[PDB]
Amino acid sequence: GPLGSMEDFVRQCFNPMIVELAEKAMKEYGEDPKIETNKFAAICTHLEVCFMYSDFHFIDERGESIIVESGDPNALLKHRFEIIEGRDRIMAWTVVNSICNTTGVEKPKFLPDLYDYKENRFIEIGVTRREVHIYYLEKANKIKSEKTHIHIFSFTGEEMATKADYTLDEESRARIKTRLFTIRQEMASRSLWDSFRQSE
Ligand SMILES: N#Cc1cccc(-c2c[nH]c(=O)c(O)c2)c1
Ligand SMILES: [Mn+2]
Ligand SMILES: [Mn+2]
Ligand SMILES: [Mn+2]
Repeated sequence: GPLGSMEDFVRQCFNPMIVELAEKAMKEYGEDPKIETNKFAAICTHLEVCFMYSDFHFIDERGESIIVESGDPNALLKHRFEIIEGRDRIMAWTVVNSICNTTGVEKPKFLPDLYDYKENRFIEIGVTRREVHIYYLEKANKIKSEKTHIHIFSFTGEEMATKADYTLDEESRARIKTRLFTIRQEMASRSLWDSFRQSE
């Protein structure tokens, strides 16, 4: 088949808000989306996974964790997750320090991706084109002292999470895996996958 551009794929297959946040992140990282295009797609994918991980999850009027897949959650419901990824540096740390000084949860040394108000911990989300256990170790070694819970997804459906604690129900994680499969399949149809996979 014809070779598409990764740029075209990103703009056509991710929500514009995700794309914009990804562009802003790369600018902050000092990287040009039009040159580091595999990176651009990876950043969009990881941001989307962070959003999907948080989607629909609330803590109810009684303080238990519930899933509300409707458009209207009751106004007394609080979001279960704080989302850290996607914020600029200053705002991301502002949100972290707030959570920390508020919950007593110690300050992480690197920005994590989410905070889970049910499990009372930060989460680092990983998305990898390689085997989950290798990527897991890489994340953990960067994290060192671990308060922060790690959850890794691969494009082929494997997962690895700290202490075999996967946080979410199967259906939620299935949504994420289905989305990753869709991304891979679409990339493949445009002949972008092999390089995207190899570039990690
Ligand atoms: N530059 C760059 C780049 C490329 C691919 C992925 C990421 C990334 C960002 N945040 C994360 O939390 C993460 O787990 C990965 C960053
Ligand atoms: Mn980031
Ligand atoms: Mn992050
Ligand atoms: Mn992450």
